[PDB]
Amino acid sequence: KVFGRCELAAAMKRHGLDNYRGYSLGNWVCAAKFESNFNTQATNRNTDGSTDYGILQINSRWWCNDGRTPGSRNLCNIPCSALLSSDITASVNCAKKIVSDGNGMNAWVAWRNRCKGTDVQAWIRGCRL
Repeated sequence: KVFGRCELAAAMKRHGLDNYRGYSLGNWVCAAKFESNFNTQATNRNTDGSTDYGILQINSRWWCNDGRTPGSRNLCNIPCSALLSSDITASVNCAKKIVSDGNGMNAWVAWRNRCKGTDVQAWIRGCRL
């Protein structure tokens, strides 16, 4: 499913993420825009054999099994495919883990490069929240 700016905000909120480990809701909508264009079906192969899954592009070398990445630790305990569903529950649940582990949202290359230190509140401008 391809989310609206505003609908995803609302939903990520509903799901415990507005200030989770201290990241504004914005930080989250941002990361997702630039990571997947609000498209939950999105996948991308890295060089090392691993694949990125869903709205937040969670990686299969650590987080979810997709049953074709070796090194694989499945710290999420979820099949990667789960992360592509129209319900983002699995992805959030997993993201909560990733972001807490130690590196905060730096774990997302795009957040760090394209979101970090910009006025991220701009992403929930307009929203009923």
